[PDB]
Amino acid sequence: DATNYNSIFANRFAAFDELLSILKTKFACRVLFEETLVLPKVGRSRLHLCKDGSPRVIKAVGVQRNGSEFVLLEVDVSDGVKMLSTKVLSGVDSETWRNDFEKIRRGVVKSSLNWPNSLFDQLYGQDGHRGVNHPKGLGELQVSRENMEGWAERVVREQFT
Repeated sequence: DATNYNSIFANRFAAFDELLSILKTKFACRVLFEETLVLPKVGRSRLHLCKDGSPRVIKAVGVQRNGSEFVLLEVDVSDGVKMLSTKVLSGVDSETWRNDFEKIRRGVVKSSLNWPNSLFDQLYGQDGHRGVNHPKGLGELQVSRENMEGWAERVVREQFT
């Protein structure tokens, strides 16, 4: 399914969407697009589904800040499976994003719900993507406004490499 299911799966991305709000208000970010897509079936394993039988999804967000663009990727782990980092993609070609994103979604499922980093390297270079760790205890016990802003800082910061 290539349909954008943003609003219907928004409950699963409560924290992540609060992060988007903070980037907009305190870190001069503009959101270019938000899309929430179903993960594809690959073989007979069932990681593309949640524990409850519903589709497991992935959210992509295009962001502009300080004259540069990046794309955030966030994998739905609402059923309590091991949380993935938030991917920050840079130098993303939007003219091929539709097809590339499709490869990425398949790579996530194929990698047993992990980022397909060899694919990311091929697509954007080793320096074209990085992971950002979620705030501690995200999913169990609410996260403070302080740590939410910290999360935002970690997303937009500059890397050594």
